Amino acid sequence: SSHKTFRIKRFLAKKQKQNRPIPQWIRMKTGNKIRYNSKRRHWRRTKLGL
Amino acid sequence: TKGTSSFGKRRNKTHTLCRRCGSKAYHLQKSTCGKCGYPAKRKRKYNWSAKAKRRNTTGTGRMRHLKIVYRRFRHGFREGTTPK
Amino acid sequence: MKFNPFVTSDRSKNRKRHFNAPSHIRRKIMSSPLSKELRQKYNVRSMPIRKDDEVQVVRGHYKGQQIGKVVQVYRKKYVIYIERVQREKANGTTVHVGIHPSKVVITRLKLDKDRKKILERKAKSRQ
Amino acid sequence: FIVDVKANKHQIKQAVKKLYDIDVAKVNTLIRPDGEKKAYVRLAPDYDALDVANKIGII
Amino acid sequence: AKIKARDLRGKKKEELLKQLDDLKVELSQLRVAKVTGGAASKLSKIRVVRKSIARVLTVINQTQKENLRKFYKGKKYKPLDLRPKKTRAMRRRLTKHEEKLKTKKQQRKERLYPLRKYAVKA
Amino acid sequence: APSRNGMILKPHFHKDWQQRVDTWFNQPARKIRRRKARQAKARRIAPRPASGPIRPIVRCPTVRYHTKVRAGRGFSLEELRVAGIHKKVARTIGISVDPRRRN
RNA sequence: CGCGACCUCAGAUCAGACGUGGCGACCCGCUGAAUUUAAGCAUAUUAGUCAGCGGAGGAAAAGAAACUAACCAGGAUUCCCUCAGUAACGGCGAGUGAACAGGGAAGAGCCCAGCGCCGAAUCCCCGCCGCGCGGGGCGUGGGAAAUGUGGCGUACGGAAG
RNA sequence: AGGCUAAAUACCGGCACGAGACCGAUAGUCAACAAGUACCGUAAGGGAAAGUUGAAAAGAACUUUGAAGAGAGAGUUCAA
RNA sequence: CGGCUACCCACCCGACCCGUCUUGAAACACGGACCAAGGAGUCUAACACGUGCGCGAGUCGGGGGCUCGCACGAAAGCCGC
RNA sequence: GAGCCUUGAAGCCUAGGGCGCGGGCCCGGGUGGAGCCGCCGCAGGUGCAGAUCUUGGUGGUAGUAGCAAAUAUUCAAACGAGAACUUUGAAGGCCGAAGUGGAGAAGGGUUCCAUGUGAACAGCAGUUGAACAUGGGUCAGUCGGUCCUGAGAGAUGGGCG
RNA sequence: CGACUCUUAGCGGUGGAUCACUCGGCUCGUGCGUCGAUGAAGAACGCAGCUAGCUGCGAGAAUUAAUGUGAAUUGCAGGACACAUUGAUCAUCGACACUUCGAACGCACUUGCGGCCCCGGGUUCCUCCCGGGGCUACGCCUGUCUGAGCGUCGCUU
Ligand SMILES: [Mg+2]
Ligand SMILES: [Mg+2]
Ligand SMILES: [Mg+2]
Ligand SMILES: [Mg+2]
Ligand SMILES: [Mg+2]
Ligand SMILES: [Mg+2]
Ligand SMILES: [Mg+2]
Ligand SMILES: [Mg+2]
Ligand SMILES: [Mg+2]
Ligand SMILES: [Mg+2]
Ligand SMILES: [Mg+2]
Ligand SMILES: [Mg+2]
Ligand SMILES: [Mg+2]
Ligand SMILES: [Mg+2]
Ligand SMILES: [Mg+2]
Ligand SMILES: [Mg+2]
Ligand SMILES: [Mg+2]
Ligand SMILES: [Mg+2]
Ligand SMILES: [Mg+2]
Ligand SMILES: [Mg+2]
Ligand SMILES: [Mg+2]
Ligand SMILES: [Mg+2]
Ligand SMILES: [Mg+2]
Ligand SMILES: [Mg+2]
Ligand SMILES: [Mg+2]
Ligand SMILES: [Mg+2]
Ligand SMILES: [Mg+2]
Ligand SMILES: [Mg+2]
Ligand SMILES: [Mg+2]
Ligand SMILES: [Mg+2]
Ligand SMILES: [Mg+2]
Ligand SMILES: [Mg+2]
Ligand SMILES: [Mg+2]
Ligand SMILES: [Mg+2]
Ligand SMILES: [Mg+2]
Ligand SMILES: [Mg+2]
Ligand SMILES: [Mg+2]
Ligand SMILES: [Mg+2]
Ligand SMILES: [Mg+2]
Ligand SMILES: [Mg+2]
Ligand SMILES: [Mg+2]
Ligand SMILES: [Mg+2]
Ligand SMILES: [Mg+2]
Ligand SMILES: [Mg+2]
Ligand SMILES: [Mg+2]
Ligand SMILES: [Mg+2]
Ligand SMILES: [Mg+2]
Ligand SMILES: [Mg+2]
Ligand SMILES: [Mg+2]
Ligand SMILES: [Mg+2]
Ligand SMILES: [Mg+2]
Ligand SMILES: [Mg+2]
Ligand SMILES: [Mg+2]
Ligand SMILES: [Mg+2]
Ligand SMILES: [Mg+2]
Ligand SMILES: [Mg+2]
Ligand SMILES: [Zn+2]
Repeated sequence: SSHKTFRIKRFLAKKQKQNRPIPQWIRMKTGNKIRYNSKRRHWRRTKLGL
Repeated sequence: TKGTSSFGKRRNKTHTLCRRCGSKAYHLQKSTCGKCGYPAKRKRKYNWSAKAKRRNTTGTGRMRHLKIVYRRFRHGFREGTTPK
Repeated sequence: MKFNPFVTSDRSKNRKRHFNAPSHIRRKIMSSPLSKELRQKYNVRSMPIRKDDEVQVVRGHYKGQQIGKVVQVYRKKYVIYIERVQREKANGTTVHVGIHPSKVVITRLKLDKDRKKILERKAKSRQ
Repeated sequence: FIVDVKANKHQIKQAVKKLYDIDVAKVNTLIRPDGEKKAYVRLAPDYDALDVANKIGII
Repeated sequence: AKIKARDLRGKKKEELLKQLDDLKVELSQLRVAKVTGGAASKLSKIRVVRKSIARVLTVINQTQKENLRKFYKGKKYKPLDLRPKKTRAMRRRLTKHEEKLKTKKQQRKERLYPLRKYAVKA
Repeated sequence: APSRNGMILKPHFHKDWQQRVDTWFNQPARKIRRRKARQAKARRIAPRPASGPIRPIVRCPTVRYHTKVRAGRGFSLEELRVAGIHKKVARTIGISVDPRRRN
C-alpha cells in the first residue's frame, strides 16, 4: 500500500535487511560449508505475506 | 467463474500479525488470534495435535531468564561474593 | 582399564569433546614432549607449547636435527607453525606448513614466571 | 543526521544544541525504508553549515 | 592497558562522569569518521572505546548499588531490587525460625520421652 | 476361528493395553537402591539393630493358616501393662506398640 | 435536633502482603464418545479410556478403621508375588472380573471441635531501648483482634481433679 | 458426618551422566548439514531435499587460443 | 596344438509374455517403458501336541534378601527354619 | 584360526581359468585406498519381477507437437567481438479522450534512480530488462491517521456455569 | 564400397547405487528436582571493522565486573605485546545491567490520549507549554482513615 503503519514498515525493514547476498570473506573461513544464501526472497516469486 | 476469475477478487485481508505470538493468526473481524486467542488470558493448547506443542513449548525460543536458573541452581542460588 | 562410572569410553563422545574443546583445554591437548637432556633437568615429561619456545621436529616429512622455532600456535587447528618449516606456493611465495605438536619434541622453553610455577608443580606432583 | 527512532524533533534540537552549540531553525524527520530515522536539521541564518561540517568530520 | 576497572573504583563518582563524557565524545567522533571511506586504522578503536564506556558505567552502577545497600542495611522493608532474587518458590516458604518452632505439647513430649540410644544383644 | 480340538481361551487383551505396559528393566537398579538405603540406615543407626522394633507373637486369623504362628506389628496395651513399662516409653526403648490389637 | 456505642455496609493511587500465567512425562477432581468386537445390531465390549476443562509437588493422592474374618483371630497407608483369569457380572452370548488371607519392601504416629478448670496467663501491629558475620528472632511501653470465646493443660489407646 | 504426616511407589517433560548382540545418510527422531529452516494455505495447519577434495590448499604460478565460458602446455600431491 | 564356456556369426529342429483370479490365459482379461535402493508371516500373553535337557512324587526362586564399591557385574554365586 | 592386509582391506568391472545339478563360490587381470574373512554356536528389521508398490535417475515418442486472440513494419548511423529485437534520426501505422494517456484506493515491499558485468533467469537472441552486484532515494500545525459516533463488537454491577 | 540397425569389449559422459567412515538418532538406567507480579514461557526489533543465516547478547547489546587458568583470536589490515603494573583468549559466573509486546498492569493498542508529585530549562507560577524521574489494572487478606443506614440502643432539643 502507498500508506502503511509503523509496525508493518518495521517488519518490512527486517526483510529488506535480510535480502542480502553472502559476503565473500567467509568462504575462506575454517570449517565453513556455506556456498550460497538459501533464504534470498524475491519480491515477485515468493510473497512474504504481510 | 468459481475459479480463476473469482480468485482475482481477493483484495482484502482477514488476518494480520498477532500481538502475543507474532504469527498471522490474528483475526481482524473477530479480534481474536487463531493460534493463541490473544484476548483470552490463557494460551490455547490442544492434545489433538502433537506438532502444535513442538513449535510452542519451552526450549524452542531464547529463554533469556530460563537459561540462567538452571545454571544458578547447581550452586544452590548463592547471593554472596567470590573471595578477594 | 576404566573404572570411574563418570568418564565415558564412547568414541563419538570422546571425538565430540575433543573437537569442541574450549581454548583453555586446547592448550593442554596441544602438548609436546621434551628432549632427553632437558627431561632429566626439569623432572617433567611433557609441557604445553607457547609462541616463544624453540622446538625440533622428530617425525614427518620436515624432520631432522635442524633446530627450529615456533611462530604461531593455531589452537583452532591443533597445529603449530615453524619459520623454517615452510613450502612454496604456485607463484613462489613462502607459506608455513602445519605439523601437530604431538609429533615434535621441545629443546628450549621460555623461562616465564608462570612457566616456572607449572614446572615446579609438575615436579612436586611427580615426586 | 541519522538518529534513533525514539527521538522526536524536540530531543533532536536539544541534542544538537548541547553537542555542537549551534541554533536550530527546524527539524524534518523521516523513517527510512530500512528502519532508521533521518533528520534534516536547519541551522539559524547566523550559523553556516560549512564550518559545522568541517568541525565535525564531514567536509 | 587503556582503561581498567580496578583503578576506576578508587576515583569518586564526580570524576567518572567527566571521564565518560570525553569518552562518549571520542566514540561519536569515531562513528562520524567511520562513515568516511578512509581512516581504516581507526575503524578498530570503536570496539575498545565502547568496552571502556561499558566498564565505566559498570563501575558507576556498582558504586551506586553498594552505597544503596549500605544505606538500606539493617532496615525493615528494603526495596524489591535490594531484596534477594533466588526464585519465587523460596520467597514464599517459611523461615527457619518458623520451621524450627514447635508447639508446647510437642516440646513437652520430646522433653519427657527423648529418643534413647539402645542395643538389643546381651 | 476355532480349530479341531483345543481349550477355549478368553484372553483379556481387548483393551488398549500396549500404552500401559510395565517392564521391569529397572529391577536391578531398584534392588541396588534398596540395598544402599538399608546399608545407609544401618550405618546411621549402628548402635540400634536393623528392624529395631521388636514384634510380638501373632497367630494367623484364617483356618487355613491358624496352625502356624508368625510375626506381627506391635505389643498390646494389656501386654505392656503386665510387663510393667509405660506405654509411651516403649517406643523410644525400641518396642513397637499396637494399640488396636486386643487380647 | 445533636452526640456516642454496637451491627450490616461502601471508597481510596490508604500501610504491609498474596493469586493470575507457563510447562504439564508422573499425580488429583469432573464428563466423556465413536470407529472395533459381538461374523448382522439396539444391552454389552471398546471405556468409566481418547478428546475437553480445572490444580500442585518432586513426588501427589492415600493413611491411624463407623476395617478384615467367624477360629487358637489379625490390626494405618503405600508397592511387589500369589490368591486368580477365581468368587461374581453378562441378549449368562461375545466378553468383563475383584477382594480377604499369606510372604515380602518400608514401617511414625498424632492434633483439634465438644465436655470442665485456669481474673484472656493468647495473638497481630507500632516505636525507643541491650545483641552477631550475609539479617531475623529474644526482654519494655501503647494501638487493634478476641468473652458470639486466644492459649497451656486434654483426645476414646480414656481423660481431669 | 473434623484435620496433619516421610518411607517403600510412578515419571515418554526438565537439568547432567553412563551404557548398548539397535540404526549407519531412501536406515535412525521430520531434522547427523544456516530443521520445525526453505516452502504451501487467509487461518487452524502441513512440512522437505541436502554428509565425504586433499595427510597438509600445497585450490593449478607462468606461456599461448578464445571477448569470455572453455581448452592446449606447464605446475603441487604417491595419486588431478 | 587343445579349450567347455557369460564373445560374435550361420544353418536344422522345437519354440506365443511373464505374475495371479479361474473348469478354462499368449489372449481382443487385469499390472508391467527401463534401471538402482526400500518392501511384506514379526513380537507379547494364553492353549494343544511333539522333541531335547535336569530333577523326580515331587518340581520351580521368575518375588525379595545376603557377600565387597567395581569396566566386563542390569552378569554370575548363595538362601535351607 | 600365533588368520589375511598400505609390497595393498572392502567395493566395482572383466571375449580369462575352473568347481557345484543348483542356490553360489574360488582364482587371474584392471580400478580402488583401510579394513575383512574361514570354522564352532548364538540372535535377526536377512534373499524380490511384479503389488495402477514408495523414492531417485534415464529412454522411444522426438529435435516431434508447439513458439498463430487484439491491421505493421522499414531505412541510415553510433556504442559494441558479436545487432532485427538496445539507442538516436527519418518514413509508414495503431491506441483516438469509455485510450495502448495522465493520477489515485486495496494489494505488492524496494520492484523507484544511477553505475557495472553478461553463466543462471526473460520460453529465440540481447550491448536490453521489473535479473544480478554496489551505492542512493520517501522532509507536513494548514495531505490523511490520530477526534466523533453509525450498523456492530465489547468489561465491570448482576445472572448462569 | 558406404549409411542405418542389432550383439559384445575398451574408453568417455549423464547418473549417484555398493563399500568404508560418523561432532547424529533410538532404547535402557542413574543423579537432581529448579519458572513468574523482585515481570515466566513465547514473540518483535536491534546489536560485530568488514556480517546474510544459526548460535550468543540488550542501547553497558557477538558482551560488563570478579575468580581460576596462563600468551592469544583468526578470513583479512588494525589493536591493546605490555606481563620485576592490571595479564590476551577460554571456562566458571556469586556482582551490575537486561529495548517493545506478551498473566502484561493508566485507557486502548491505529506507538494516540491522558491524570498526580518532584527535578532542570520557557513570559523565573499556576492557567490543557519542553525534557527527565516515580506512581496511576483486577480480586483478596490484616490494620488505619473517611461516611451511609425510619437496623438496635442511651443521654438530650
Ligand atoms: Mg579439512
Ligand atoms: Mg504464506
Ligand atoms: Mg552413542
Ligand atoms: Mg484353518
Ligand atoms: Mg464383520
Ligand atoms: Mg454395521
Ligand atoms: Mg480396541
Ligand atoms: Mg463403561
Ligand atoms: Mg485425556
Ligand atoms: Mg495453575
Ligand atoms: Mg514447581
Ligand atoms: Mg481414632
Ligand atoms: Mg491358577
Ligand atoms: Mg451392570
Ligand atoms: Mg469370554
Ligand atoms: Mg468395564
Ligand atoms: Mg476421621
Ligand atoms: Mg480424615
Ligand atoms: Mg514416597
Ligand atoms: Mg539390527
Ligand atoms: Mg531426506
Ligand atoms: Mg587470456
Ligand atoms: Mg512373484
Ligand atoms: Mg474372486
Ligand atoms: Mg468365467
Ligand atoms: Mg497367464
Ligand atoms: Mg493381459
Ligand atoms: Mg479392458
Ligand atoms: Mg498397462
Ligand atoms: Mg533389495
Ligand atoms: Mg593404488
Ligand atoms: Mg581415508
Ligand atoms: Mg524384511
Ligand atoms: Mg526392482
Ligand atoms: Mg506403477
Ligand atoms: Mg539424490
Ligand atoms: Mg523423457
Ligand atoms: Mg516443426
Ligand atoms: Mg498468444
Ligand atoms: Mg563497430
Ligand atoms: Mg527506433
Ligand atoms: Mg494514421
Ligand atoms: Mg466518464
Ligand atoms: Mg483507463
Ligand atoms: Mg547491465
Ligand atoms: Mg531467452
Ligand atoms: Mg527499474
Ligand atoms: Mg535485485
Ligand atoms: Mg511551511
Ligand atoms: Mg486533519
Ligand atoms: Mg459479553
Ligand atoms: Mg460476576
Ligand atoms: Mg561406464
Ligand atoms: Mg572481562
Ligand atoms: Mg488489556
Ligand atoms: Mg515520563
Ligand atoms: Zn497469537
